[PDB]
Amino acid sequence: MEYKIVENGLTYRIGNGASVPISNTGELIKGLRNYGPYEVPSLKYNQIALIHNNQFSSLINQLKSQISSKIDEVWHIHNINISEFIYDSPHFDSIKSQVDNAIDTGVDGIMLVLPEYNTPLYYKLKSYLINSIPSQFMRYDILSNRNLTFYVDNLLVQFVSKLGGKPWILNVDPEKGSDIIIGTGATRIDNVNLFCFAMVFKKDGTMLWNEISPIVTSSEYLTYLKSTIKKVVYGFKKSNPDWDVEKLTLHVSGKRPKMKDGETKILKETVEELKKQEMVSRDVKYAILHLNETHPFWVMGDPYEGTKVKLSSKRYLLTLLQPYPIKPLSVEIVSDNWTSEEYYHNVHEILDEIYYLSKMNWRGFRSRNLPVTVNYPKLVAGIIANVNRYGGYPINPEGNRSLQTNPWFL
RNA sequence: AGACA
RNA sequence: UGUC
Ligand SMILES: [Mg+2]
Repeated sequence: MEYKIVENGLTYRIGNGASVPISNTGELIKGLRNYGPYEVPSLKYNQIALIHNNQFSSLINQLKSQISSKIDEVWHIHNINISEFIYDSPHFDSIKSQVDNAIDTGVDGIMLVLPEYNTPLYYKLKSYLINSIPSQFMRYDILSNRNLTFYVDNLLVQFVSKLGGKPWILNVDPEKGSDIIIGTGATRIDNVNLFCFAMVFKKDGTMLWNEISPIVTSSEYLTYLKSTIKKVVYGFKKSNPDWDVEKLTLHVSGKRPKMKDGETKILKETVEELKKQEMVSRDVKYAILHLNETHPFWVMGDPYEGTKVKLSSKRYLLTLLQPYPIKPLSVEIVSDNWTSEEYYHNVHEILDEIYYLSKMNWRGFRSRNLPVTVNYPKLVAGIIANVNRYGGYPINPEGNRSLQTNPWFL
């Protein structure tokens, strides 16, 4: 066992060219207050609806005003009004109607307070909203035993993003890392049932385009996986047409058919064709990686964040979070296009990249033990699946630009 | 469904 | 079962 630590001087870029170090929520929020987030969403109506059945509850109220002052002071979204809508019974139809009222009054976003756990209701409403407008759900029974300050700080991180905002991105070296990173693969709905996903990222960690395949039979996996990728690269190029792609990386993950060696060839085929369709430089350097969780990592005898453990020249363990125990990410170099002189240098770039992408979750102020390239699609699968199992409204990427371009799944 | 181990 |  041989190991190397990721170079540990790196920063987020927020508003007005300011930088803040990572892993320090204090200086991030202070930075946001002064400089604003990297990109302030443009809202049409300057209006958010708050939809709940709580009376004149003094809780909706401290909430309301905390949302209100933070959205303005932390996020720099000005002149925002929150209108409230109240529903009789916590049943679907009753809440939906308050959704529709809100909508035809002209709202940029809906915050929806549910009373308790209730999975069929939640996924039915979320499904409706995702096709309609950016949404942030809430539970009153969680909102009651949590410190408001923590709950709102975090809640807004992802609500701002769903509104098209960009809280913060990575400060990247233009030279090092991939031009784009494609998170790809599939997750199991049922046992005969598959959906494929393909999501394109910039090395600063921002999602550019998101494509999802039809819920399809497991047999036809290798078909829609190849299909879906092409579609992401198509939709990304039409949107970024003068952007030469010389370094491509694939991040393959999710619970999918166990047909690996054949999965590999087809991703190679998918690339060669993208070359010949002049969507990617004719001499693209690329790598195809499997990222997987594994067993917790124990250093014995009496493990720093960003530690890269070489299990073999194709397999690495990468630690994403400080042990203060730790589940690392398993990263396999399944296939590549690299000369051998480069190779070692390219591996570590690609492992550094993964480590940085793990600091890029927009669900809140604490980032997941995953790179966004694996986490985001996992949250997709999350929603697509329950929308299947609970009879919600189908989610359709082709049919409008905002779903292919916004992190609706946070 | 505020999230994170 | 914990953390803010
Ligand atoms: Mg969420």
